[PDB]
Amino acid sequence: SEPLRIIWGTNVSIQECTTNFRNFLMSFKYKFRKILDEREEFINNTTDEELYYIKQLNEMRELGTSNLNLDARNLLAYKQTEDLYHQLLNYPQEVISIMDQTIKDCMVSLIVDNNLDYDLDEIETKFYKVRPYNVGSCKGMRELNPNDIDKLINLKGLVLRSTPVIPDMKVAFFKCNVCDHTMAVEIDRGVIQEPARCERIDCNEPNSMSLIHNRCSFADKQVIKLQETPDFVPDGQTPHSISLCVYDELVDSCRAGDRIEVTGTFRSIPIRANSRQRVLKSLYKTYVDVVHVK
Amino acid sequence: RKRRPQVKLTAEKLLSDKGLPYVLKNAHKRIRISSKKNSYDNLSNIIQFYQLWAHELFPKAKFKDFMKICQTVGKTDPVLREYRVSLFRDEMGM
Amino acid sequence: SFKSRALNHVKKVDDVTGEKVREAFEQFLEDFSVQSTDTGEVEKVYRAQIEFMKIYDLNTIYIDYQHLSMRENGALAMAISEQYYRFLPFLQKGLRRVVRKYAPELLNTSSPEQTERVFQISFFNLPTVHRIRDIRSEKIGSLLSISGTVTRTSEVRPELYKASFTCDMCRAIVDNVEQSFKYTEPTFCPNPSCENRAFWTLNVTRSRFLDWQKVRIQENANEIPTGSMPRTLDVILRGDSVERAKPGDRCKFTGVEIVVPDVTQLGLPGVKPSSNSGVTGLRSLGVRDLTYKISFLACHVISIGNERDQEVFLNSLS
Amino acid sequence: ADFSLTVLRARIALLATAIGGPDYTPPYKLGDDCLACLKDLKRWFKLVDDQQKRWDVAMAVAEYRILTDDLLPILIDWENKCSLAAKLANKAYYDKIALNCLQLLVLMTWPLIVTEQSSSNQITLYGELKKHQLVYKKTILSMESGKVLRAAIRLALDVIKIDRLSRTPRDNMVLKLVLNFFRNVIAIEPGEFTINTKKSMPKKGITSIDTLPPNVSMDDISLNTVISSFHKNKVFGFLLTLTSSLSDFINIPLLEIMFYFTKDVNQELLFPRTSAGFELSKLLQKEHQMRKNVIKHTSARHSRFGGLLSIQTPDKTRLTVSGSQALVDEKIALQKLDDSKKWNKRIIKKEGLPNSLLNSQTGKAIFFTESNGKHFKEFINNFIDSGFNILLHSVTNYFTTEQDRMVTLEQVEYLLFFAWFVKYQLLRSKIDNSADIKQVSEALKEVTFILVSSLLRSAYDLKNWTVTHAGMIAFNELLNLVSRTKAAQDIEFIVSRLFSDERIQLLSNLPKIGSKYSLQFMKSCIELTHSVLKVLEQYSVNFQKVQANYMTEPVIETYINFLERFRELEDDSIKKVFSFFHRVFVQAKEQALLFRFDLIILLREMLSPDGLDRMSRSRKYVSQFSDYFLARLKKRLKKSPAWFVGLLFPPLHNSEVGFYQRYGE
DNA sequence: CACACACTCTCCAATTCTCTAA
DNA sequence: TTAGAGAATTGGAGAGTGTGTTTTTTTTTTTTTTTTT
Ligand SMILES: [Zn+2]
Ligand SMILES: [Zn+2]
Repeated sequence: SEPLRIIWGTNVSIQECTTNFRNFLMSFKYKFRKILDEREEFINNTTDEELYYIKQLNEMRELGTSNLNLDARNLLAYKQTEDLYHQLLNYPQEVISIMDQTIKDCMVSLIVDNNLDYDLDEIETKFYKVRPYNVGSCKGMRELNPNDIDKLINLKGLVLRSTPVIPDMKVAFFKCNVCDHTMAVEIDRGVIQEPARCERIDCNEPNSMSLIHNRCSFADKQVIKLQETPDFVPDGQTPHSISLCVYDELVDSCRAGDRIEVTGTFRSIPIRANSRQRVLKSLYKTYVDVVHVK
Repeated sequence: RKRRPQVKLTAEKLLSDKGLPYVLKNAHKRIRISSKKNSYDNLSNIIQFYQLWAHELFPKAKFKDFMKICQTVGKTDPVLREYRVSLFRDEMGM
Repeated sequence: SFKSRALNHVKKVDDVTGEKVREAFEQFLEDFSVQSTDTGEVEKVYRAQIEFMKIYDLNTIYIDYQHLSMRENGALAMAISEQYYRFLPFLQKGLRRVVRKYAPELLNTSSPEQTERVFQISFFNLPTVHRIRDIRSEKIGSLLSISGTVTRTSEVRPELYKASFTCDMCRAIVDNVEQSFKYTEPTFCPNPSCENRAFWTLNVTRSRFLDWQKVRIQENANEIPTGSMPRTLDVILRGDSVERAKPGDRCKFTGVEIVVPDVTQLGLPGVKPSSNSGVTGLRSLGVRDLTYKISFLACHVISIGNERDQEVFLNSLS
Repeated sequence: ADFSLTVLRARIALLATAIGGPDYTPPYKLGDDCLACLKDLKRWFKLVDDQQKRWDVAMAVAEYRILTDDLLPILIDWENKCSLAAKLANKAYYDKIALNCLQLLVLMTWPLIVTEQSSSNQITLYGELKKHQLVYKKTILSMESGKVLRAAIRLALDVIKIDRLSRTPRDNMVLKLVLNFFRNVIAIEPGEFTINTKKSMPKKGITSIDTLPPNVSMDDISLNTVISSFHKNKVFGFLLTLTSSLSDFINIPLLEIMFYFTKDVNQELLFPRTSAGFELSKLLQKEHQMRKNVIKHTSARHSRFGGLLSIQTPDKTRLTVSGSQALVDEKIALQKLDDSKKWNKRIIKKEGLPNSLLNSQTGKAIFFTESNGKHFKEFINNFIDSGFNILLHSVTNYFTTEQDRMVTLEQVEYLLFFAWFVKYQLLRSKIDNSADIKQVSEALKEVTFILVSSLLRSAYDLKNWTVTHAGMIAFNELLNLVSRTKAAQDIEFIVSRLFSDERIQLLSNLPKIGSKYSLQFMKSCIELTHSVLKVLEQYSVNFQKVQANYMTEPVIETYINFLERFRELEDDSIKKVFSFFHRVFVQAKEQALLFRFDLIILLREMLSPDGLDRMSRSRKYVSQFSDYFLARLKKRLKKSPAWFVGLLFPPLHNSEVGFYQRYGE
């Protein structure tokens, strides 16, 4: 009956993913982490009885801030959610996109169901994010291999340098040359899904629709070159390095020469043989797409 | 030799088994209206069923386009008229 | 005989907000009134500036942003700040109507025929200043002020601002052809006898050129938080604002943050594409990527870093 | 041939330098033999453009600037030479060259048209010669601030000073000349672009429509400058005295002027019904609400983030859609799955006249300055209170005689002038109480009702839609007038009785064809039909029978097609449509007539958060209608399951099944 | 060289327009 | 008045033509100027 939503290639249901994560994102007492690792002699009423993510979200609302840090081990600490930790490691791009929206649903429920007096549009307009961290064992940059494509990984390194910030287009803006009508067109996998004709049925002209670069909307991309930490190197040779793309609010987190720990999805992309054709090299450029930096 | 002829809606597709008979079987089960929902969600529950079935019959075309095509074919084809009057004649017979 | 389609300008959609900005800016320029110099008095300072321009034949108007900020609850200053690049054609079209009202001598470059005058609207005195490291794509098309130190300045070069072309196939003329970041010839001949879509020549008498200069600036050597590498920005100066700075100087610029396309990938007349991932799927790109620089387009420039005759000096002092 | 062209340019350039010059002693001096040079240039216009249909002389007289460098300075100096003398109160020679300068101004400013009968050379130069006419209008309105319009009224005063009876026809000609000069200076209007279509489109469309010369802005040509220069040169006071003095020769040029500068002003700007900052603020809050809805549809992470959804469907099979927004919102997923389809069904889409309310966009508005807006409204209020009544009475006589000679341009500029003034004066008398309605009492007189109705009938019968559209507009306004005077209170009954059989069938056929024509045509048919039904309802031949003449599928089709444009409609026009759907649903119980699928999609597309604004008065009654519609649809479906196919297709006409389908036994 | 992209040319059939009889 | 047969125009398949592409760039010698040797 219901057309079920499934993460592609997985047999994982997005409704079950969401309706579990909501019921972790409230009702998680920090007590449960101090059961997971034990130290269970240490349990303190004031912190440990409090609803940890409720307090975090009420702070987010009052500060007017959009990003929730999440130590992934909490997902293992709570009975309903142990399998979601495994989904977060294996299917990051979708599981993070479910968590991002569940935060935004929660932020609204925390004022409208709670019938608290606050500005709704001030929350509806925000792009909320999860930033998951403490995701698993760290690994050597040199220990990466193609089994790891599209998984969360945890790396330690030295920043060599940052590019100056790069504008990445998020919404294209188009104008009809004949009729002055205009459209916001959604960017999808880096391709502009261009219209064939004017959207006004009173105009309907083909090919006359055109792009206006300074009325488009953009995200912030930055490349950090990250070197392997000298503790990890095999002593026969030089350290390696990996490029990483840092995005939106994480841009300029790092100075050159910072030591950092990063959580990101490990990515590979084909690259063009020649800039005038779609002929691609048979071995792919790789980078990490970061979701947290410490 | 030729170019391939265009695939196009016709009773030989539209009357065929996954088709109008599939609508008559499944739709009364899958489409639900209540005043307990807002009108915009009720409209969306109707439109889902027809959008997925139109995608199954004629994935070439968008939903509004498929409706304009169905209007022209039901206006013109005598076999499609005969099928529709046959459905109504059953309900009058009962 | 022909097969032809007539194509009528009246059916263009209007920006209702753009026209409500034009009216609010038009009313501000005449009425604004307030003065405190010498004594508490009314002056209509922007009308007083237009009547000053009428004497000297200057083609720029300076506007203090705090005057916009206090006017009409500041909704006009909010709109001009946040969406400057959308509203600028409406600001210029509003100013033209006010100049037509109070000083119609300025409305041309002012015998042969003398051209349309182009007006550089120069906002200044913003509430807040950004560093080169504070620049973020979220502020594209919005009016900032930027503080930095000049490392280089280019030649003063002519931009082709409004182009005019003649058709080699039929000898017709096309005019007022606006230029984006790339050079742009017309797609269709204006003569309905003519099948042409290419083969255009520029008329260098009738086409109109702005003055233009690139100046490269960097984050100030006292501001860099840890003595790391100095981050840089490309600033574009136009009209009267060219050569107003010098290398090693310290300047405050105000204007829009802009995205500049990498024009070789955009199919520029008679040039090869060059060789990070862009965006694709556009008629003018076909299979290519388009990629983007951040630049600044400055309307006003001020530095923060011998005429030996008494007949000039004693008039120079107050 | 080309030698003939370059010899023509050389001969006219040598005549152009022979007229005169600045003298440099600057004070423009007449050339010796100036009268003979002016008469020779008039001869050149006649003996080439009449005789051979060329336009080449009229083109090349703009190249050598004769209008802007000779004719204008000559008229403006002669105006000063007569103004000074009047304030002191061979001038008989200078009269003749002033007249001939006005003659050449009228010839150079004459409106351009292209037709089947147009020359291969005229159609070549047409789009170019419109640019030189734009330069002439700018220069006439701004050269010494319309002092030439002052010179034109002076040449009219020269014949107004001698009596209505004791005048000669060669002077009534000069009156017509001055009126034709003003109608021309008004109706210089920027040209159409035109493309040759023998060769198909490249990978971009027409990259600029901008039909303007290098030193003209769109504002230098606008009614703002026209109103400014007319008020500063006392033109309105001339037109007002002239239109009152009618107690035949000139009535039709005078109506032409009132049409040419009332045409594109939608009246409602003349009535408002920090203020500009509050108006700007409210509009920015509406654009903010729209961008909030776009932000709610946009990616919370970057373009490359790459999350991929699979949708399970019945027959236990998969589709796939990209993008983080689709994972959580099933409705967005299905919208994206339709958006990506690379097919489009080919659409089907649709003369010598000026751009007007027949042709300009429903949203178009001309932005008067505050002084200009008061100078305009005071002029037309004086004109309505003085001269409209007698002017309409005069031209409606002249055109009730002579109907068959009215080529389509006269027919429009009569019908639209009648409709615009009656609408404006109804609206003034709505807000102001000191406005009389009965000041336009002439509009309901039997001779004018008969003319308007005959003219629309003949245009419909001859299939001349531009005239039927103008007829439908004027008839809709006459109906508004009748309804208002009936509410205020026997001439109402005379006209209301006069349409009982045949005009009823006509006005019922109008919306049935409406779905084949422009948005402005459908809008006019809907406004007319709303007005008719409201009148016939108020009067009660048989309301049930006459409305059943309208309750037919072709009308519902044009109503759905007007409502498809709703994103560019106004709340008034949407309220008219939904009043008619309420009338069909509740008053007729016709409801099967509306159950077709096109309406169901269209309700969703406008009731959506992306559709109508939530704070709009318009959304409230759409939401109410939708609740009743879905209730009756649920009832019909529960009772008769075949309606799921009957809702997908158009209705049947096989008798027994067609009745059962429509009503459910 | 040869193999993709950019761009124009040409033919064919698909759809809508228009007229006639049921 | 509906509905069905015959005439005209537009869309786009697909055939055809034409253009650009590899690509590098430190290294090693010779010189002429500043200054730190
Ligand atoms: Zn358009
Ligand atoms: Zn040409």
